[PDB]
Amino acid sequence: LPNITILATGGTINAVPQLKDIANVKGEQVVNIGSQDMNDNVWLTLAKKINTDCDKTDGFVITHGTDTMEETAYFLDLTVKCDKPVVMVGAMRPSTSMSADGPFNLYNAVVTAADKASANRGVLVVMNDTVLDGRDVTKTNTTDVATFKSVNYGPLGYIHNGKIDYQRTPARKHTSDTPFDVSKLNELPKVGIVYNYANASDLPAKALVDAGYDGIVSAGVGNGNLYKSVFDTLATAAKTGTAVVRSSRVPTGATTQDAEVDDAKYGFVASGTLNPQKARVLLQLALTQTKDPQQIQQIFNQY
Amino acid sequence: LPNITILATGGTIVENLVNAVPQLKDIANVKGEQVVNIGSQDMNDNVWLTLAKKINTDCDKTDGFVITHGTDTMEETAYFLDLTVKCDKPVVMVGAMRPSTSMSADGPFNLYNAVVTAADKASANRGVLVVMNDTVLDGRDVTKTNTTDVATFKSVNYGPLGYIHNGKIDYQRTPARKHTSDTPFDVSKLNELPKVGIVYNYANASDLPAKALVDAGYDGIVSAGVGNGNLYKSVFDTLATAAKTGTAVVRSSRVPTGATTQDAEVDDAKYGFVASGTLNPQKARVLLQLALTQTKDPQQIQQIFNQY
Amino acid sequence: LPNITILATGGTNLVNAVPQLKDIANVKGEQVVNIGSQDMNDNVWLTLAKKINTDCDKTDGFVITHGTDTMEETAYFLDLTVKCDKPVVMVGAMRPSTSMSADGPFNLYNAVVTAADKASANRGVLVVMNDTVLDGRDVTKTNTTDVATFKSVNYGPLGYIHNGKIDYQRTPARKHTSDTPFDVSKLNELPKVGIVYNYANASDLPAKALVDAGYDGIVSAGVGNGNLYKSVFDTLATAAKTGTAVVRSSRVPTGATTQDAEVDDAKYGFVASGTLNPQKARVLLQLALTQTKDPQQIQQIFNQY
Amino acid sequence: LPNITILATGGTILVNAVPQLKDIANVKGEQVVNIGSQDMNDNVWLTLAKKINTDCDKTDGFVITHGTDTMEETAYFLDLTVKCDKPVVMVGAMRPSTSMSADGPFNLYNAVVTAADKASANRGVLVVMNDTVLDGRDVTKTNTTDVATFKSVNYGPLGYIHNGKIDYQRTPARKHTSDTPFDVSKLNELPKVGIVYNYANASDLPAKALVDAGYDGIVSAGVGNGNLYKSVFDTLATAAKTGTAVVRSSRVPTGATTQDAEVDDAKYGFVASGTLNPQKARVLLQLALTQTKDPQQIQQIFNQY
Ligand SMILES: N[C@@H](CCC(=O)O)C(=O)O
Ligand SMILES: N[C@@H](CCC(=O)O)C(=O)O
Ligand SMILES: N[C@@H](CCC(=O)O)C(=O)O
Ligand SMILES: N[C@@H](CCC(=O)O)C(=O)O
Repeated sequence: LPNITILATGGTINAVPQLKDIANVKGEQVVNIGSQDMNDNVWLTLAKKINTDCDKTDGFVITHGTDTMEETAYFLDLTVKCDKPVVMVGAMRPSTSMSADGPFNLYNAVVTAADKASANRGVLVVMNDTVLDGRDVTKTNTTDVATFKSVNYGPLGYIHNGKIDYQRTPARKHTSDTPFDVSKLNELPKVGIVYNYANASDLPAKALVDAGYDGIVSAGVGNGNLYKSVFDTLATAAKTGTAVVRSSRVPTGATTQDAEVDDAKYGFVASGTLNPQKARVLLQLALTQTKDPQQIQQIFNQY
Repeated sequence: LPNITILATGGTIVENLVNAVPQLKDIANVKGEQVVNIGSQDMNDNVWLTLAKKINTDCDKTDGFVITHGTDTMEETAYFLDLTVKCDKPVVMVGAMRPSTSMSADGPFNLYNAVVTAADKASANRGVLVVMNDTVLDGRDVTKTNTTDVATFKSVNYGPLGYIHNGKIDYQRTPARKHTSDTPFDVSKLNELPKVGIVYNYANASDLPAKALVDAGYDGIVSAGVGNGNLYKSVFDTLATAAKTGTAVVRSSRVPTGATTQDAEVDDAKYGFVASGTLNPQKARVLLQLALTQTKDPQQIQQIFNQY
Repeated sequence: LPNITILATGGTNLVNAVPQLKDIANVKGEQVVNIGSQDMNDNVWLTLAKKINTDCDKTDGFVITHGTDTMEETAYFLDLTVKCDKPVVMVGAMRPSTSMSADGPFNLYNAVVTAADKASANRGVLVVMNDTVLDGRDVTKTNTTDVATFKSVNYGPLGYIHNGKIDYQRTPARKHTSDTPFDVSKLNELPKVGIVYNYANASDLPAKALVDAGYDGIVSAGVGNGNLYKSVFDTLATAAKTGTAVVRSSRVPTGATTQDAEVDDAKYGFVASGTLNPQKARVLLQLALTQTKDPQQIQQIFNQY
Repeated sequence: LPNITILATGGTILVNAVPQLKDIANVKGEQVVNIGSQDMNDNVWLTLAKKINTDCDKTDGFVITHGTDTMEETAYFLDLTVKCDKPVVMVGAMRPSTSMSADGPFNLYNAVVTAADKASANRGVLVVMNDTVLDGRDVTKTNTTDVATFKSVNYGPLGYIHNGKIDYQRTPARKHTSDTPFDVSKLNELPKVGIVYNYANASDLPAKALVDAGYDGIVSAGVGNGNLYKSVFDTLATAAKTGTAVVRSSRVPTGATTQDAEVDDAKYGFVASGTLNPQKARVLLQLALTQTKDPQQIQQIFNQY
């Protein structure tokens, strides 16, 4: 039986004795927080722990709150150098509720971490019998157990009776193929997100610029478009060296280059299919390597 | 043939407009007028107030309205009009996802189908509508789901009202939430709306955006929460102060479908917060701005978020 | 607390298994039949409709426990034939009751919540699955294994359930229950209606077999917008002019089979199914054929119910 | 500029109609057949595969124009039988070419973009619709009328087209094209494979008619996870004991028909289709039956292709 390590971070999730049939499980509590309070320190702790302990185990399961699981998963997807299975899991219903989903979710997460075919696919999220890549995976519904979906490119595999039929793998570079190495970092660059909508205030953008943030992600309208006062603030900030990534509040589809915004004129980067919170993760890691907008665009084209 | 007015606001898609789609002559007598000409990314309160007053004043001059609009904020304008318009004739918004000069431009047929919808007497009394990709969507639930797809507009929580086939609608649904002439919102004498901003939640979220809106004395803040309207700790701290110091706080969600419910992780009664239900952040802003024309009381604003 | 009757049919003492039911209703259960829903049949339908119609004034609402494979068919049949306008809610489970994170317990709880809600009345027969209230006409099984499989794929759900409360935002506009003319109170059998599939190189032999057997009706699971393979079109065009009702439906999982597209139904004596998928179109055609054999009247029925 | 061949088969969809084609490729066309895809058939399939295989070295890529109704079937057939590793892209239109906002022109443009992109080579036969690149195996028509109808409903698209560029992020893992054992170079006919539908009260007459005609194979559009109405099960179990190949697929539009569920396939000699829907399972079963009649070897083929 493979050796699988469970790293607990919190969320609503031996209670699952069927685990004994598929792995030798050992658990460590890393932190114990609601994922709404997830932060850079937890990310840095987790990446360092997995990278340090990679040769001690045959794979990892991280138990985590569902609210920001999609952000942690992408961060680990870029910063983990262990190419053994690394699987995130949570639960949409409390462990004491009727038809609690956590027990099966955990079993399936361990199935995935124990499958040697899971290796080399990047950091995964396993939820509702489905194996999802950490890049595209997002919470689509506030309450449904089936909430996690890879909304642009689809899942990697489906789990039936403890087996995975894998039909896909992510093409974008991940894990040991990225340049991001947080082994010596105790902090990450400051990156904030501003929302666009009718009559949008420029005060949020201005507050982040006044505080000297390293980067700002715009949750734009449509294809990453900006309310004019937000555009003005971010254009000024980019000329003073703030990195600016245009993403979109729209829940599927890319924010493209060569659409309505002249990104080369303003020094802006287009996020592609990365939603605002995922775009933040990649921007904060890009800013550990470069402040140059063309190099940041290349990073957003490859990772 | 019904009289249909086109009110143009901007976006990809009025004798220029009418003449591009001569088939409109088969289904309506079309007239209309350019109200403003802006990209919808720059849509604002002044345009909303102009449009609502124009529709309400002109209601008896026509049998129905089509508003041509940019797609990026169509869903916001639609909900504003759905709450403020007192004309119960068909009011239909329409845009285009591809430029009118592009191969397989969607504008022409979208406009045709919008006039079909505005010309159908069965469209009356269903609130303000969005007609896109052969589908009739209610102004409350309709949202842009995809950055580029022609099929982007969906009613992601409760579904469409009707589908259009060969110029006919089969209506199977109508919105239960009160709209148009059944709301108390009356903007006929307003030149400005209450100031409502939106803040995003994510890992390590800054409190600076929320603090900036409190410092400026905003009437309201809508939170684009994580999951079921949950707040990053530092944003919670700021919004807790806001709600006790004269700024209404609505918890919505960045998550694209499903309700932000009462009786979940946040004790809204203790903080003086309101839960948005299925209204996404930008839609929640629309109703909060209109609620604040009537009341500053959080229990009354919650009642408004449970009825409209 | 409302009185709720659970009518068991099969699929995957319930106050003991789900003790929380005691907090929301007074439940009594009766076993009507015990079958896998892959074996659902006209006789079970007729028994259920008569039982609900007879028992309507003895309870405040019904939950029917049912296999998920044909729940969408039974639900529509009941939606057309039940004359009780008290809540009638069907429920199943996609995971075995002994499996990890079994869905049946909470599904049944939510079904009783829905049947106990006065707001559920007058909405027709419902399906409650995965925290969602779905109308019996549009509701369909979209996925072979997912707990979230049941969706109203054309017009969407009526309401969502959170903490035992429903926020209803929609009701079906099509006539149902006490607003239909269908009355099965005296019937022990239904008109014979079969389904044939269309695909590249499709055999005409299935269609021919049902005509040779004297079926009252045939539903076509057409390609695209209810289109028919040439040899199937030949068989059904003859059948429609020689005493067999023919409904064009679609194997395509969403959208209508429309009037006024490629197939001129008026001229062939065919009926277009609209959004009804083949198995749902069969339900309405069997019930239409209890009233009329006229293609124009059957089309009107497919336009109203 | 690449040389691209358009092979026309019929459906709603010339460098004259879409002059922007001249910017991206040197296009030449040939009419192979001119039929509505509802009438698609084995003879057209054999003609197309042998034409692409014969003509592979004369061009840099192929676009096949086809009706939308059975495009998903032709695409998978070609995906299994084409040995040309150059781009092979199928395309259609959901609106007539003379209608307002006709989608054919841009669809054709994007199909040629895809066929011209060297990164399209080695992905198997593709469908390009609504600015999306779809693999031939998973692609299906999900809506009767929507221009956005074509989706890869289980595993998602391979890439998206923006301003004439493709961002490819996925590729099919199942073996296709020059990696399959199927070779139709010398066939003038395909094994006879029919499809029967399951529903409540299903007739066994369709299944019996196909067995009486000596069909090589029968695909079942099962309920739920490939389940069978009792009388259909009985007919197909009898047929499989006399050598008829039997594939269990599902009428349910997404998800696998799995091994190890309610049906003991090994005991009956049945094959589970996995994610292949009934019409797709027919394609693979017809081609499997050119190699083997053995149920275990047919199952292995359904596990690999
Ligand atoms: N807000 C909680 C929700 C419960 C959970 O998903 O575990 C969290 O994300 O931690
Ligand atoms: N940003 C533009 C896009 C073009 C359009 O949708 O009309 C707008 O929303 O106006
Ligand atoms: N074939 C079974 C599946 C199990 C169940 O859903 O109860 C049925 O539909 O009855
Ligand atoms: N029945 C026609 C529909 C029109 C089209 O898709 O071209 C066909 O599939 O050929």
